[PDB]
Amino acid sequence: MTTPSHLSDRYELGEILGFGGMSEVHLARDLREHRDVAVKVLRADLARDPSFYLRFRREAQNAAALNHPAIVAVYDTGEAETPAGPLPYIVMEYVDGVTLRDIVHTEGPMTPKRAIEVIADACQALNFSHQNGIIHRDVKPANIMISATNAVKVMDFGIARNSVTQTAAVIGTAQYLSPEQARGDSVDARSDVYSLGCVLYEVLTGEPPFTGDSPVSVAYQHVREDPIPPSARHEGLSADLDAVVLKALAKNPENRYQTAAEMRADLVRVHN
Amino acid sequence: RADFLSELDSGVEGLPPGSALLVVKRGPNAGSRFLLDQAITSAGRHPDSDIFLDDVTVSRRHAEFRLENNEFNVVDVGSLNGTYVNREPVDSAVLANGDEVQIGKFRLVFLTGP
Ligand SMILES: Nc1ncnc2c1ncn2[C@@H]1O[C@H](COP(=O)(O)OP(=O)(O)CP(=O)(O)O)[C@@H](O)[C@H]1O
Ligand SMILES: [Mg+2]
Repeated sequence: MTTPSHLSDRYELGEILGFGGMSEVHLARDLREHRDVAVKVLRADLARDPSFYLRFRREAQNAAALNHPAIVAVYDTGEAETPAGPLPYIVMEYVDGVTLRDIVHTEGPMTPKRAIEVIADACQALNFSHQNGIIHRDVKPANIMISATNAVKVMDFGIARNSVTQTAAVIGTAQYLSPEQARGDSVDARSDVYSLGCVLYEVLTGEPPFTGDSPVSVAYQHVREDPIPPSARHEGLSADLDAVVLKALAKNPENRYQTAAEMRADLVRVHN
Repeated sequence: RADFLSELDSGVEGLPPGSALLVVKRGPNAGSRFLLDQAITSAGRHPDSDIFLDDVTVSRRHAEFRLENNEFNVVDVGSLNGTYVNREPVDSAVLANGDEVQIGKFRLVFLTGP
């Protein structure tokens, strides 16, 4: 058993770039547009399972196509009539690089200058998404990629405004959940501000603001426990930078940065 | 632990006899309520739903509230994110006064008379 060589007469599949939960991403050639693309597909071993097909079909139908330099573009979606059944696929902008999750794990904590530039570019992507009526809801280091040319690329934006059902963002490690998401309170753009603050905290210190043995313990910490200032967790971090991270990580959304664009302006001021 | 969403892991007055009430406990729709007075009451994001629950995580056809043997019960009709009763994932569950029903990000409290 194997993966098809082509998804329609247009996409010639190459090497596997990585794996998700139920998916695999292949480097592919767009034979029509004459370009390299990344094709996210349901894993070949799960393709014959009707439950995974139904879950991945929704994901392909909900993949948002946003055109911005700091957002992984979605060029096409479809379903290949594979000899092993229907195979849904998402055609994306190929990113030759690694996730922020990979960098924190292998390289460790980033320098203050680079970490600021990464998060400032991520703010631009979130601002554009919010201007298109889309709250990301799942901002985490794994959803931010850094290219070979050091370009920041945010991925996994959903179609937001018969509408297709979305999965619960609450499932996972809970380390990047906002207090309102963990509680089931109203969610607005300031939730992405909070989650990006968690990412900014991790790239600066080498660890997320809250850690625990269970997702309940981490969610509890997000809601009630105050985060330790980044300078106290990692050396060489200014009080001005500490004020930015801790403002984004405020419990009440009212005390956070009200917009992603506002968070970017304060980061650029610290960058000077 | 009850303060968070389920994924993280005798009765009331003023209700007509044989009927129940579902009240949204928190969020944008906090305070909104739905009276259960039929044998079958559908709940979902589909516009024709008896209990319309507009949330991205709620399925168009999510659940049904059934009045069987003078008592109420919730049944999941095949949703994506499931139905929870008192934080526990269920296919079908009998409802008692004070029970909490989670459909998507909605935290509904089930209320009935004595
Ligand atoms: N456009 C792209 N270009 C290059 N590599 C990409 C890519 N999209 C994804 N990848 C690679 O594939 C891996 C898995 O992708 P991703 O995290 O989006 O999957 P997923 O949506 O199935 C995870 P989840 O199940 O948690 O939602 C990434 O860690 C990365 O290495
Ligand atoms: Mg995904």
